[PDB]
Amino acid sequence: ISHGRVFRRMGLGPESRIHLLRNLLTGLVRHERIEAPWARVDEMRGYAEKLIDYGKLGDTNERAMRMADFWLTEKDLIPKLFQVLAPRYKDQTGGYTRMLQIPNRSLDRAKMAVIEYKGNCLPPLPLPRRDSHLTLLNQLLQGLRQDLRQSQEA
Amino acid sequence: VKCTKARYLKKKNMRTLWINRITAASQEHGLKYPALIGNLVKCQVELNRKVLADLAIYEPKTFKSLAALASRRRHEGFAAALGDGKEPEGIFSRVVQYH
Amino acid sequence: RGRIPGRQWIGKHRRPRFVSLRAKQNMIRRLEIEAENHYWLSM
Amino acid sequence: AAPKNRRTIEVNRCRRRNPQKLIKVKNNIDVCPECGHLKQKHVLCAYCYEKVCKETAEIRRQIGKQEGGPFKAPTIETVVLYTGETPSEQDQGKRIIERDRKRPSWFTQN
Amino acid sequence: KSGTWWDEHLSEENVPFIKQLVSDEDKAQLASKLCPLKDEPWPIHPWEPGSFRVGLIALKLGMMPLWTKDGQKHVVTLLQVQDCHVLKYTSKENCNGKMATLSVGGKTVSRFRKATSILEFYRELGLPPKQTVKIFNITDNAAIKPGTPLYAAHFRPGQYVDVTAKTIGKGFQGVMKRWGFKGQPATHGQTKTHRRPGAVATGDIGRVWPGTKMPGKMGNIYRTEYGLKVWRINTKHNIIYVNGSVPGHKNCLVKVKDSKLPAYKDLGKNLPFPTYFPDGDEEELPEDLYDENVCQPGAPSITFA
Amino acid sequence: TARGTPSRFLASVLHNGLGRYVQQLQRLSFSVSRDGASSRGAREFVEREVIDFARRNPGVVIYVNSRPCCVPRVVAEYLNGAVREESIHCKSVEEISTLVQKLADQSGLDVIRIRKPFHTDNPSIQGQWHPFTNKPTTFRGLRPREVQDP
Amino acid sequence: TMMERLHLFPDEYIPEDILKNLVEELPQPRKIPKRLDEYTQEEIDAFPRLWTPPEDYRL
RNA sequence: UGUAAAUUUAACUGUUAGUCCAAAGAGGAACAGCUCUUUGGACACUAGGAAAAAACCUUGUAGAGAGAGUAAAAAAUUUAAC
RNA sequence: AACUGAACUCCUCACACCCAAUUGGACCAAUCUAUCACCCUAUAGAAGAACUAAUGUUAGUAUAAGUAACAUGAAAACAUUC
RNA sequence: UCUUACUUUUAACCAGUGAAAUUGACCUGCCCGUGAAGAGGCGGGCAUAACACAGCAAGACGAGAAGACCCUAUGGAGCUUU
RNA sequence: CUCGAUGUUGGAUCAGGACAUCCCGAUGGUGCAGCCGCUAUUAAAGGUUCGUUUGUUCAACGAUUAAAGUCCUACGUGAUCUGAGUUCAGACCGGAGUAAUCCAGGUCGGUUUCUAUCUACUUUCAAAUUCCUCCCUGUACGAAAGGACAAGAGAAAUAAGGCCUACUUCACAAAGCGCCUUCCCCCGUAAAUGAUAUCAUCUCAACUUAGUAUUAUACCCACACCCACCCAAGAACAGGGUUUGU
Ligand SMILES: [K+]
Ligand SMILES: [K+]
Ligand SMILES: [K+]
Ligand SMILES: [K+]
Ligand SMILES: [K+]
Ligand SMILES: [K+]
Ligand SMILES: [K+]
Ligand SMILES: [K+]
Ligand SMILES: [Mg+2]
Ligand SMILES: [Mg+2]
Ligand SMILES: [Mg+2]
Ligand SMILES: [Mg+2]
Ligand SMILES: [Mg+2]
Ligand SMILES: [Mg+2]
Ligand SMILES: [Mg+2]
Ligand SMILES: [Mg+2]
Ligand SMILES: [Mg+2]
Ligand SMILES: [Mg+2]
Ligand SMILES: [Mg+2]
Ligand SMILES: [Mg+2]
Ligand SMILES: [Mg+2]
Ligand SMILES: [Mg+2]
Ligand SMILES: [Mg+2]
Ligand SMILES: [Mg+2]
Ligand SMILES: [Mg+2]
Ligand SMILES: [Mg+2]
Ligand SMILES: [Mg+2]
Ligand SMILES: [Mg+2]
Ligand SMILES: [Mg+2]
Ligand SMILES: [Mg+2]
Ligand SMILES: [Mg+2]
Ligand SMILES: [Mg+2]
Ligand SMILES: [Mg+2]
Ligand SMILES: [Mg+2]
Ligand SMILES: [Mg+2]
Ligand SMILES: [Mg+2]
Ligand SMILES: [Mg+2]
Ligand SMILES: [Mg+2]
Ligand SMILES: [Mg+2]
Ligand SMILES: [Mg+2]
Ligand SMILES: [Mg+2]
Ligand SMILES: [Mg+2]
Ligand SMILES: [Mg+2]
Ligand SMILES: [Mg+2]
Ligand SMILES: [Mg+2]
Ligand SMILES: [Mg+2]
Ligand SMILES: [Mg+2]
Ligand SMILES: [Mg+2]
Ligand SMILES: [Zn+2]
Repeated sequence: ISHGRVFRRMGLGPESRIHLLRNLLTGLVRHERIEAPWARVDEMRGYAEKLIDYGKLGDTNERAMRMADFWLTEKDLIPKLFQVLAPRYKDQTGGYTRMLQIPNRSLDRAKMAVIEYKGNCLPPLPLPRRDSHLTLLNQLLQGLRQDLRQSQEA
Repeated sequence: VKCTKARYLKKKNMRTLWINRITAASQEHGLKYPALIGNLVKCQVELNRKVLADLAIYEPKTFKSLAALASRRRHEGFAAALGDGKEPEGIFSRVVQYH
Repeated sequence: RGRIPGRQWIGKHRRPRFVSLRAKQNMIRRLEIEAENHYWLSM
Repeated sequence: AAPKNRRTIEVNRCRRRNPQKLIKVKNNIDVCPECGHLKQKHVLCAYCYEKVCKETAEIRRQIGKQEGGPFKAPTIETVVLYTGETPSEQDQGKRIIERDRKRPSWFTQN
Repeated sequence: KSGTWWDEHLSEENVPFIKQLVSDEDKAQLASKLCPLKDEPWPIHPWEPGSFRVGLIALKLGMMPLWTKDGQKHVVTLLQVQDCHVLKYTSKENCNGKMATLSVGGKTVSRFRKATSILEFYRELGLPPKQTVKIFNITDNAAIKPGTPLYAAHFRPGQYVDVTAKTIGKGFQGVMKRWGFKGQPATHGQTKTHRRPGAVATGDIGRVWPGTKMPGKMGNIYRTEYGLKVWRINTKHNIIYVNGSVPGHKNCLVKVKDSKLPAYKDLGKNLPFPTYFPDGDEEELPEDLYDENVCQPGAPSITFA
Repeated sequence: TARGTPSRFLASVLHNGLGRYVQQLQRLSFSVSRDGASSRGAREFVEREVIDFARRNPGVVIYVNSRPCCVPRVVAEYLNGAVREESIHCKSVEEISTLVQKLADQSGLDVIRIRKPFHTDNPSIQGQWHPFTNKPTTFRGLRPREVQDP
Repeated sequence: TMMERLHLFPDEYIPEDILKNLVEELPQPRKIPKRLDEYTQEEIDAFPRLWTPPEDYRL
């Protein structure tokens, strides 16, 4: 039974799980885009979002600095968090990362995902795009919308 | 070995089939199987069960006549048995003698 | 339930066999033949 | 515990060829509109993703040469500039990474 | 031949518009049924001995303590009636059973996730589709027109009800958890045998009897709790306070019916029949109905004098 | 097996014997060795028997071919197209005569299990039995428990 | 398979379709004996009185 | 008397760890599907019957038949007034 | 009062053609040799002369089974770092 | 008493690689009866569309070792001895 | 039958069955006043304790209980466990033997394998039993002592099925030591009326009553949106939700 168990069992135990997630998050902060097994990226994505919130507290908040010191194993990334990543998201309340599934890994056929911090300088991922508003179905719905708006104003 | 021994069963089952079919045909005329076979013999009719089964299927008018004949001979038997010897032999009960 | 001890038709306790009407008639039919044999062997 | 009897090929075919054992046909395959190669609806196109990764690797190699050592992440934003381009007004104060090629059409300058 | 879903082909602009459109239609359809007695209701017969009325479908909100005037503490389960409507009536002749049946549905669900046959059924009814539909055996005099809303005040404090729901699903479980077997000792030399069934049958029969208790899937089956007292009714939020616990997890749907236990037979003489019509009701009911023995939140502290 | 082999119904070739009898054996082809010991009995059959057998069967064309062979054979062909090859290796003259006469009398149909020892196209003269053959009819053909003129 | 061709009904009612396909009714195997109240006075008169009861017996 | 075997001569092998049934007995407990002798039968060869069935009953000599007459062959019973 | 019912008996045709150990007899696959034969044989003389079974010997391939079991710390520019 | 929770391993699913004992043939049900005396396979009944995956250990007198106990063999060997 | 092996005591685990019934139900008799008993008929749904010594089955003893039933199931069950005993190889004591060695003796120690091919089975869905307290009542009964039954009320234990408000182990949840629910019948006999047998007679006489359930009802019940995501659903599969698909 695992009702309401929100965390995965990975690595060699609870501590190793955190270390595994921390190394992934450190890679993400440096490179701003990484690929890893889908389950591990999904697990880490929550931490990557919350790290930005701590970064927004500022480098003078001692609690934020301690959190960043633990989670960033390469200390040159701590200035980047407080001075680059957190200011970039100053005008957002969330949704700092995007996660997309990529083809299965070659060796072990593991399900894979790419995760990146939005607003990076890297070439854009081939994001999925919704159908054009000019398609047959979308035009028929646009007509229905136009018709409903005209009847309400009357 | 099965093929060899089956030759006995084939003959046995064929005769069982003829008896079943004759029984059905006889019952359609209100006669039980033993009454038909027994009384036909008493009329010196030596038709075997294979032919009797064939007649029931493909010559139903001849079979009804045979059923009627057996029934007639059966009734003559009862009349004779009830009598004390006063009555002469039944018309269909007379046996043709050979020498 | 209703088991017969050991083998059915041997030993101390056996399955009971009963004499049917036709078994009786069969025996009497052969008794009559032998009785007549006695007669024809008397002269 | 060991098998009491050899299992016949008739029995084994029933087990091995049961529909549960067969590979199921996939109905979620489609053509990538950008490149024309095949993709699954919920998964990124393998061809397009590889193209993006290859350019991403070239840019990262250039970033390495500029940093020139471990533990040298900058404290400013970065922009990638291709041959024939110059820093915009919104690219001032940012680390410039220069690529010796023409801007890919799918890489829109922002 | 490739599968599709409702918003697969919709553009960025049309997804919000479609969501708003279908949502508004759902709300409008529910509001159009709020006056059953002004919309050609079926005959409202008086209650007679031997009559069986319809029940409800409710969602299990959680549990809460209440105290009685004698000082005793009773925990209760809150059951909220969420968009409960009569759906179908089947006459005694066509039911294949001894009694007529009335189908009730509960909780609105998305139309984008239901089979076409179900959607056309609800289209003719003029209601949004329901998550769960249950069948209530009723007497002919208790028939209600399809589309009539049902409310928590259908039940009254002091009544006893039976509640049926799917138990919490525990998956594949061993004999110890599933059947309460003792298992085997932890030490004194037991070899890889601590939670096992032990012997499963005798040697003679050389087989295992049907029905033998063994490891297997536990829970996730329908169970019924009988003889639960209705302590309180909140008419504003349509919540029924029932004594004790009911099967299922929080936020599951439960079938609530008048208790069939012999001691509670023929106690519906004073209950709404065939059901409670708030629109028909001459005097609006208070926001809370209480059983006479319940300590109401605003009552003075108990004193034993 | 019977189950492991084919079967057929008793039959004839072109209703043979109905209007006239036609011998179905049409051709006989012998292969005798001049010197082989296994053909000694076949050589004696060709010297005194084959000529008299041909006189009796003018509708059968006999082809005697003397050639080197270890196994002398007779091949019988019938009007229906059947071909039958029978070895006469080391057979006596009387044995060969018996075999050849048997081939002359056969129809050429397959010598396989015959399902029935009889055949007829007119099994019934009075009408084949059906469930109503011996059932009486009722007034107005009314069924059991059927109300008339309601 | 034979049991599928058997149609049992507890009372006189038979479905209309079943009734329309009926061909022949089989005679009942057991002759139902008549109750004493079903005998006609002709039958009762035909059976002789077998004994003379005493005139002074209360019965 | 009805029958066709018999002894002798020559030359060998295998069998010499036995079962039930009826009958006369012994041992045991007038137990054993028990043990030991005697007379006979059957089995260890066929087929049918006794539910299945080595040992009970019917029956043996060999093939084909889509004939026929038979053999053994089915369990009967129902009760206390004065 | 009969009928059913065997490999018993009759019927048409045919006949050496239903016991362990053992014993007598009639044939015979293939091989080599003598002489024949010459699309595969004949008369003889010979012999390492015939395999549904020895927890047989050797080889092949199944079954159990695609089962038990086995393996590579993380990201990245493959430099490096954690 | 009287068990419960969590972690790791194993586990199950995907991918790669891929053993062993075992195996007369199997189209491999339950009950009572029978029987070389404890039946999936016989008699009488009942049951019964087909085929996976996961568990279980009541039966297949389950697998493994030509019982080491016991007796037998004019079969051995170690030891002791008037 | 089995020695080319059918694993041998007691215990653990899970129990299937018989009734010749230990407790609970219904009755007849009594040297049955009552309270307790004894005996027999009927009843197998349900139940039938924890401990000290002993390897023990038993037995004795302590404390309870409505009662601590008798048996069968390869003296049920070791491919589920245990190994104290018993019954290998070491050793000691008493006894026997010239010795080797031995004994129904005692005593210390002494390896319990198996990855499940087949059969079978893996929610017989849902009516409950019992003790005690109060009351009846210090009543019926009885010289006294003693002392009920039926009805009624309450409170518990066990069993079955669920649940997490609080407590507790714990903490998006799983749990008990916690809480909630739990509903029909039992045929042995006792009596009328009334023939054979003009009284009588409860009747394998016709018949009437105690005296009976089609066990009641309850639960379950509509389905190619379904690529994908989430889940109180779950080994896989399946199932629920997505109007919660940046
Ligand atoms: K016996
Ligand atoms: K017999
Ligand atoms: K097993
Ligand atoms: K043994
Ligand atoms: K002890
Ligand atoms: K099996
Ligand atoms: K716990
Ligand atoms: K009397
Ligand atoms: Mg792991
Ligand atoms: Mg016969
Ligand atoms: Mg026996
Ligand atoms: Mg669950
Ligand atoms: Mg325990
Ligand atoms: Mg071990
Ligand atoms: Mg352990
Ligand atoms: Mg001798
Ligand atoms: Mg003996
Ligand atoms: Mg004969
Ligand atoms: Mg003969
Ligand atoms: Mg030859
Ligand atoms: Mg040899
Ligand atoms: Mg071979
Ligand atoms: Mg071999
Ligand atoms: Mg396996
Ligand atoms: Mg594994
Ligand atoms: Mg496994
Ligand atoms: Mg694998
Ligand atoms: Mg073997
Ligand atoms: Mg048996
Ligand atoms: Mg399985
Ligand atoms: Mg077997
Ligand atoms: Mg074994
Ligand atoms: Mg041995
Ligand atoms: Mg020697
Ligand atoms: Mg063996
Ligand atoms: Mg039990
Ligand atoms: Mg009794
Ligand atoms: Mg035992
Ligand atoms: Mg076992
Ligand atoms: Mg020990
Ligand atoms: Mg000593
Ligand atoms: Mg030690
Ligand atoms: Mg010891
Ligand atoms: Mg073990
Ligand atoms: Mg196992
Ligand atoms: Mg009382
Ligand atoms: Mg009286
Ligand atoms: Mg009287
Ligand atoms: Zn592409």
